[PDB]
Amino acid sequence: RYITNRLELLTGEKIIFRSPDKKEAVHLCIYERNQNTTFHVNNNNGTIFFDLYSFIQKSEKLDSYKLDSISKNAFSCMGKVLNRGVREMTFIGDDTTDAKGKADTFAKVLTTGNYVTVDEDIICKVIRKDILENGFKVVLSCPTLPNDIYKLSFGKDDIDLAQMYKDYNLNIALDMARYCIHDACLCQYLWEYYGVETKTDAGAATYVLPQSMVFEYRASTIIKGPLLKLLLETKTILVRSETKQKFPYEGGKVFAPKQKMFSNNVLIFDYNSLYPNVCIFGNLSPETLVGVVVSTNRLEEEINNQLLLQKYPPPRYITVHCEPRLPNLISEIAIFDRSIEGTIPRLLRTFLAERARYKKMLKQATSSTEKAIYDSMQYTYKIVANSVYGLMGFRNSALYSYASAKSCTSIGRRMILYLESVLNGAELSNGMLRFANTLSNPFYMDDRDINPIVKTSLPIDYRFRFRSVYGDTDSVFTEIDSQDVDKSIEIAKELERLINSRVLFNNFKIEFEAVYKNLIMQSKKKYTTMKYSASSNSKSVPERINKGTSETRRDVSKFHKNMIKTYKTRLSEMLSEGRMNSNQVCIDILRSLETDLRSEFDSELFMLSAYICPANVPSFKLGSNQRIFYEVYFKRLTSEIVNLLDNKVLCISFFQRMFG
Amino acid sequence: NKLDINECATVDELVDEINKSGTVKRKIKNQSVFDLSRECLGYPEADFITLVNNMRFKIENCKVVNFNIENTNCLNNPSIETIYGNFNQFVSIFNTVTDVKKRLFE
Amino acid sequence: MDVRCINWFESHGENRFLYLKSRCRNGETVFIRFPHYFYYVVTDEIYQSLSPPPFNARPMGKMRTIDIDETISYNLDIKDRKCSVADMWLIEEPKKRSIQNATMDEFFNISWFYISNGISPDGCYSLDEQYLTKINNGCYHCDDPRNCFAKEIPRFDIPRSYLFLDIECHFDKKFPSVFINPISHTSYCYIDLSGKRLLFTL
Repeated sequence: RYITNRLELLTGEKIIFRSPDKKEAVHLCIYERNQNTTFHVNNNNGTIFFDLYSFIQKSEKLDSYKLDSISKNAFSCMGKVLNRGVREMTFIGDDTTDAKGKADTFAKVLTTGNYVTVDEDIICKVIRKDILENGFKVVLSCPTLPNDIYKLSFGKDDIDLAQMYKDYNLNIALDMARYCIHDACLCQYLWEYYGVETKTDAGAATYVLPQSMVFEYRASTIIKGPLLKLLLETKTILVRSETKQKFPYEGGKVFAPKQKMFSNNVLIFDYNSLYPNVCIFGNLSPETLVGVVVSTNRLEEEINNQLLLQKYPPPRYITVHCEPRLPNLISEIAIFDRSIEGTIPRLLRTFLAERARYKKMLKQATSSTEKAIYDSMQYTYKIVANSVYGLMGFRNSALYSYASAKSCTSIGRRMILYLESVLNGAELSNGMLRFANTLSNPFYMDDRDINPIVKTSLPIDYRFRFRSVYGDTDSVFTEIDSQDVDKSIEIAKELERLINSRVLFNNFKIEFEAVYKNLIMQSKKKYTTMKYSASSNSKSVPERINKGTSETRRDVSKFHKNMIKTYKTRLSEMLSEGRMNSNQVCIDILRSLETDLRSEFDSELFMLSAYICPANVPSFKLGSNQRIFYEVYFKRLTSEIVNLLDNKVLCISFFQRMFG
Repeated sequence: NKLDINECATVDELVDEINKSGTVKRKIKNQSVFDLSRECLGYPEADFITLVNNMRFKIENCKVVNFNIENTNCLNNPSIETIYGNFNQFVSIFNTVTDVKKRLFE
Repeated sequence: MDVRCINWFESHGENRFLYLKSRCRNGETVFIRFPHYFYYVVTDEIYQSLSPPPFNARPMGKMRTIDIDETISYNLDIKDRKCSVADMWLIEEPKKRSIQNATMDEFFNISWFYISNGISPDGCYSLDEQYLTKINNGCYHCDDPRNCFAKEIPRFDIPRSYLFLDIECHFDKKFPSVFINPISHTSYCYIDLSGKRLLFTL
């Protein structure tokens, strides 16, 4: 926009696009597709005018969409110091020093880099570059540090541009050339990092559509391709001769854990695509729905209720209790006929089927050009599958079916409660694992070996019991209370062996991811420590730093905090042990916080994502009136993190201490 | 009384009188045993529901055999207790109309 | 001649066209221009009883139509939906006609092109070379997409071009404006068909 507008302004000439046959001419003029808008270019000569900003806004769920942060966490590698010095150090980056390859990528972007980050927060200008045969040598203007291994994250670029524009001379011109060219080259290192050039093709084969539509539209517009191809094999047409009515409803329940840490490392069992599996099991569809029956009052329910069992019997029929539509009656049993394939079940079956195949042909590929084609294909199918539940609810889609949508979340959330219920399972005496109580199957009797007692592979005899769990729509956090040491893993393997294989009925299945260590669940699944140590425990190095990254926006004052880091790190390091640092956690954190607060109530950072108060109890700027907000945030730091400890005594005790 | 017909001392006499009366049959057909057996007793329209929704029941063959109210607050309303005391009559006429509606479109 | 497809696009003048931009084995690039039709789906009855006769139409087979409207039932007497069955016709025309009782509407004129024609927007096709008439240098017109895109070959590698850019502008207030501020710097990463990456700044 700048370029073309300035051009018009100064010389009155325009940017022109011909057709391939030279019989149409257009001028550049950006337009929009308001959906969080998105700007597009109006060209008609075949070029694809991409823009990464929109693409990573769509396909990635990150906390900041500033070039700095993405270039930060995408391009990174661990480096090793060879000689320290004064006000400058020397790093090397290679093979096994960290994982295969990222050394090479780091060396690639370093070719035009200027400022790096030393393992966190420490920006330094680059002094010397050296492209190794396999890695990189770099020399940085950073102060000397204790350790020998460090993180190396590529970019914050703390530069003051306005000032440089005030005192323009030749030198800063030659500097800013080096900055703008590096920006442009980053805008290509990213496009190679995401492999957009092969997603743009996988999305044109599956999502039958041109190559320049693939990232411009919403889900409702891209599913019609495979859907049409399905309708054409099954000789089917669905016609809605009615005008739909909207009965807004729950989007979903938020699950909230009540402890993190002393729990003694939780497992991390995962669901493999619940909603598509449910839409297959129950055979939900807009045309396998026999009917919904309702009742405005009791004594009509129980009539209808013993009726619809005498007719409509399982397993040929499945019936679901939903949340009442018109706030007035109280029934809404919906009935589905599980005898011929619905349309949505066919769709989902093919999607899961082919993703499961390309998952393999990738494992068998050897060249480096295929391992991109297959990986892009499986990603494509993953997306298309996970986009079908939320689209049944959209009133304006083509998969719209109110009852089917409400019956999802219903079967699903029964499934969730049925898993989390039977999970207590204090295993011992060579295999106890009662789970919760019974291994029944909801929705009907399946006659499938309900024996709460069960014998495992049983490496040895054990006395490890499981604690009631917290779970989610996607995951299940089973917190082992025994806390082996790191071998407890052999316990999750065999647990996967059974729960998602014997305590389960149909296509519902196994995952077993792993997020060990004593996390700190400060909030929804979105905010906690990362501490991730995957199933390869052999000689482990975990990801320690952060999962929340709600530590990026201020919108507040910036004087008297900064401790949030230190409080967080103290609380983390205190739980290295698991038994006896619970009371020590509360005691030390609250005592030290009181001491700090009092010391500088009577005598840089505020991130956690004008009205003035006095401080006489025992356009927003600061003054020498600091004694205001000492009082609030310190109360907060402990009132927020409550889902980690259980010493509910000293918590409100210090709460009362600071009351006066 | 409610269906503009002759007195019928027994139930099959009733079903006959209905069956020969095409209009009475055809004006039963559209209805529910509940709405009809409450219109034959004049409960107003609604508070009947605040009653019904306060008890549990016992049904077989789509036919009440038992019931019991569990929240007693509603009876403190005047228009409510007049309906409550007058209930067993409604239960009985309900079973009867169930039976005739079964045997008629039988 | 064996091409790999790069991108398809449309043209919304008075006249409609679909363009295929493609690269051959050696790297020389070709444009192919098909006409663009509005499609519809009709029942047999509507097919013959319709006037004027359409431009083209070919039978889809014998399909089952289903009504799927959701209706709250009260008693228990659940009824069954109207699953009619008939023979379907797929009807193409160059202009926009409104036809009563034409089902299968929810789809774009672009999917009807790829499906009804056996074309996949990723294919590597050996074009049948007699159907493509000159228009201009690198611009051939086709009329029978079926026979032209009849073949297929395994995928083969091609070269591609790029351009990655960025600018920086003079500014002194909050954040600049085109009426007051000149462009200080302008950079460019130019990767050519021959495959040499050139950087420069102005």
